[PDB]
Amino acid sequence: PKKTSFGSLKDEDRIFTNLYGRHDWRLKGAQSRGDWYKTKEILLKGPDWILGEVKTSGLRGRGGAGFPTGLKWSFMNKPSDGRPKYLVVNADEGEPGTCKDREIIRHDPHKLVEGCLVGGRAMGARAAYIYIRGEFYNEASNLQVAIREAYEAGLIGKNACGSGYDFDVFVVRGAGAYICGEETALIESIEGKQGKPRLKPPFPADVGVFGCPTTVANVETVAVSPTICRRGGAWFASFGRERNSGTKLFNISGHVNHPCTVEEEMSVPLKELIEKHAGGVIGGWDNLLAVIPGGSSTPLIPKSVCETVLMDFDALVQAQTGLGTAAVIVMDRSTDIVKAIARLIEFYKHESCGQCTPCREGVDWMNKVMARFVKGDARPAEIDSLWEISKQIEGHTICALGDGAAWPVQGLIRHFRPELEERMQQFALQHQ
Amino acid sequence: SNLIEVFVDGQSVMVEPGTTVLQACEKVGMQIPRFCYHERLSVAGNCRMCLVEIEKAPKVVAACAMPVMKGWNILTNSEKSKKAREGVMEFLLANHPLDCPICDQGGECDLQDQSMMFGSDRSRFLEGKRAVEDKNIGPLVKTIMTRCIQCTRCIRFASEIAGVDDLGTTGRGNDMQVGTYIEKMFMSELSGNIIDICPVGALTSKPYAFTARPWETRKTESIDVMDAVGSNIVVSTRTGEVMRILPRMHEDINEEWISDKTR
Amino acid sequence: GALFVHRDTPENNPDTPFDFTPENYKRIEAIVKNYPEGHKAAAVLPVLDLAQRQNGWLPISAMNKVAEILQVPPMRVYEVATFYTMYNRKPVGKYHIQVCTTTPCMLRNSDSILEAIQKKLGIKVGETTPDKLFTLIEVECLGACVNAPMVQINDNYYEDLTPKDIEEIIDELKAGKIPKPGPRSGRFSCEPAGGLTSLTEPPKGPGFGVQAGL
Amino acid sequence: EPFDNSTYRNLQHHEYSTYTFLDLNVELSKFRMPQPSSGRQSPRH
Ligand SMILES: Cc1cc2nc3c(=O)[nH]c(=O)nc-3n(C[C@H](O)[C@H](O)[C@H](O)COP(=O)(O)O)c2cc1C
Ligand code: SF4
Ligand code: SF4
Ligand code: SF4
Ligand code: FES
Ligand code: FES
Ligand SMILES: [K+]
Repeated sequence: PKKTSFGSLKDEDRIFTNLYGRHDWRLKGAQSRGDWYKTKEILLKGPDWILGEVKTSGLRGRGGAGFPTGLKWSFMNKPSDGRPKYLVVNADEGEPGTCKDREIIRHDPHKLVEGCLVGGRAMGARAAYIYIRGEFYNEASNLQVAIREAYEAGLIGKNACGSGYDFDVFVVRGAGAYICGEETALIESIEGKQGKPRLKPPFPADVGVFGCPTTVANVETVAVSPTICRRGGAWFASFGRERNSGTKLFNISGHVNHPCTVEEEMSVPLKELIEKHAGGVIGGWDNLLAVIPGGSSTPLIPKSVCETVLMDFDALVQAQTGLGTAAVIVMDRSTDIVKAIARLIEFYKHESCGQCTPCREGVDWMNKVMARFVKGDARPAEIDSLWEISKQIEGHTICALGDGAAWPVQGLIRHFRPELEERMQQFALQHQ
Repeated sequence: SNLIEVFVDGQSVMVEPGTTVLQACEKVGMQIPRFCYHERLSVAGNCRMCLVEIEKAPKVVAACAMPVMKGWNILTNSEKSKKAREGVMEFLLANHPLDCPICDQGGECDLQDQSMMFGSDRSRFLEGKRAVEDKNIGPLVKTIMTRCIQCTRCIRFASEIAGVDDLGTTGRGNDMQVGTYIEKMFMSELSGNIIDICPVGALTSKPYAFTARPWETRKTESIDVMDAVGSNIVVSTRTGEVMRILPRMHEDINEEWISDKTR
Repeated sequence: GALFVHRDTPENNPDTPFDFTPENYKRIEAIVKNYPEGHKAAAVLPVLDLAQRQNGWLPISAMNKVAEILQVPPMRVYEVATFYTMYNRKPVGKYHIQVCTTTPCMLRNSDSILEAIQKKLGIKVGETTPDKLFTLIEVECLGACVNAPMVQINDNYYEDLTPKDIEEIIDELKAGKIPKPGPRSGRFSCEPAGGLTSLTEPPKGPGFGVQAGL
Repeated sequence: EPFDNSTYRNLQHHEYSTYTFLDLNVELSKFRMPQPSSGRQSPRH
């Protein structure tokens, strides 16, 4: 029936077999693992079949989105109007804590390119636009020698795997901006213009890069696709829970003994995750003061909720936060949470593309007022003003960077108002 | 035919498919306050003053670029819509410099008028504002770029209307500055019209610079004679003296623009 | 700093001698053919980056040359040059230290590594060395936060550092030799510091439980 | 034969030139396909 507990994912069941670079990341090791198996049959089975199994597996957005891959990829099943349908894969990973895409792409790029081939066959896409964050130079260099090897083997290109589907991959650099992780900002960046997100509609589905029908995806999202297609949706549906199913490549960092990134089955309580893999938070479980879940965009969670809540989108929503990209960052007692959120929102201010008014102005306003808070120069009233400003930012931005910068402030206020109050009281007392 | 019925805060109207929400509201008479959308220019959804509440919809949508759909009663006067307008303008009007007595846009600033109509009456900005150095772009347009709101109207006018694509943006974040990077010379025949597309006094008329507060000048309609086009214009005259010439809307002669030679 | 307003200088002026090698033009052709025709300005990102790859710091003449190569208006090149990160519009030393200071990276006293950089070079945040070798600036979360506070020079990451580990690499670059791009305390890619909590078994075999006639 | 579970072989990324991206992108150019045509050679035409 229902799996009573989740955790200790089977080693052979881990999708990223070379996550730690223990295997040949080129074609030979990839085929030894099982990459590029039964591709011919996968393309022959058809986009309808691939879309059926992607629904059966039931992948919520692995790139911190949450939207099911089923309907998102079904948006590219309408007959072609003549414009060249494309597939796009996002690999920005500028999010504080995001390290899984870089690791997989420098260790298992062949699985990624096989996800692009199979996915694009499902998508009706002419080729893939695999966009790599410009800081990851050697990672892109590795993925593209892998791509060249695949082209030599004939797996990707004209008549891919002897199927007639003329899919291709284009390796795209990016001159560096976290806003480029946003799907429409990604469209704009790869279009040679600024990395400013566009307003939807027109959705990325009908109108994408160069106006052609496209669809974005995360590196992990498409990378897990070929393995689950070969195995079937049952493998992914078995692990994890309902809705939030399968596996997610968790990243662990912060004040832990072993700040590692590991693959583990889905919907696992944090209590096991930090202790068994990361060697526990430095100073024991008692020393743990707070934990931010996947992505700094998701509000931080006090230790009173992390030990019980599982790592699944719905449960983190119940935990007044989000699952994000499984970038669990832990802060111990010695950490100054106020200054940590200070540096975090300073990063957000540095990353704002400035298009829409709410982000461009409110994030800077938050930076200044909250730095004053960190120092302690404030009256107890300004906490409510900061909360209201966080509400103002939310929902009025073209892209979700505004929401992702407003949420940490909301979490900080809600979970540590008295710490702020005592900080500012000490500031009032020290000066006379 | 294809006319789809769309309600606005109640009463319904017949709307052509593909029409933006703000045009549907204009069909009745109530107008979304805006800073980024000009009727004869491309849309950008940038000012976020075009936000409005869709009935039974979680988040507000931008009326500037929103293809209206079936039904969709547009709650123009909803409390959430008013709150969204209030917050968006509070963000707009934070780094705006204290130049209203010294800025020629005074009295016809648009931003001032929206503040009077849909805006707060007190400032909670407890920090220092932002200042941007001026970039000279001619003896024809006064440039105070610290007053700009990055509504991108000037850039789109340069790209589509004038065709001289030299007016752009630089940087990112709150330090984004709209200008020309290089000290370039924007000398198209339609440059002066940027004075009338800039909602704020960021770009003004140098020859007329602080000659009359525009709440005094009487306006008399007439026709330009510098060219055989005969563009409809309005002469702004105070105290028996001509101050400036502004374009009049005709849609058949000059749209709402005139040449710098005419202006 | 980082002013987004160019000014006419003897070093950075429209006159400034900039061009591309024939190999650079071959690379630019490769960049162009990657993208569909009609929409060719989309290739403005790599080619201008290619300019960096042959010049590092990019003069205004470099932007104008890229604009004339790609048949794109010059300010459309200026916008992408001044809106994205890197793309150094001012001359910098050949080596370019970038230490992340974001919250996940800062938690393990990244400021200790920052002050160690400062004391080793004597320069502060921003300014390059008097000998024009290194450039002390900070960066956001570049994507290696899972490791210990780490730095990137040019195109070489180094992970799992310590205020001590940076000294050796710094005087290695100062001595000319290149350090090995990788973590400085075990942990090849991202494994647990204690050991291998997972991926500890031989990998899956081709044909693992597939539905045969899938 | 013995699979070493504690070794790294992603070492060729160490000895990568500053042009390595385009150095094999140019070679990969051969294994490609005609790009679709938008008609006009420029959006300004
Ligand atoms: C500011 C911002 C940054 C983002 N960065 C990333 C990113 O680095 N990687 C990513 O996969 N998605 C990122 N996203 C989410 C994308 O917009 C998009 O929803 C996602 O790539 C879809 O992933 P999926 O196909 O796995 O659902 C970002 C979104 C925003 C608003
Ligand atoms: S929130 Fe608005 S201003 Fe900020 S990056 Fe997104 S689109 Fe740009
Ligand atoms: S443009 Fe600025 S300074 Fe001038 S009246 Fe308007 S708000 Fe005041
Ligand atoms: S200079 Fe004027 S027209 Fe241009 S973006 Fe700023 S406010 Fe708008
Ligand atoms: S009209 Fe909504 S932002 Fe310009
Ligand atoms: S925190 Fe330093 S790279 Fe993410
Ligand atoms: K004006």
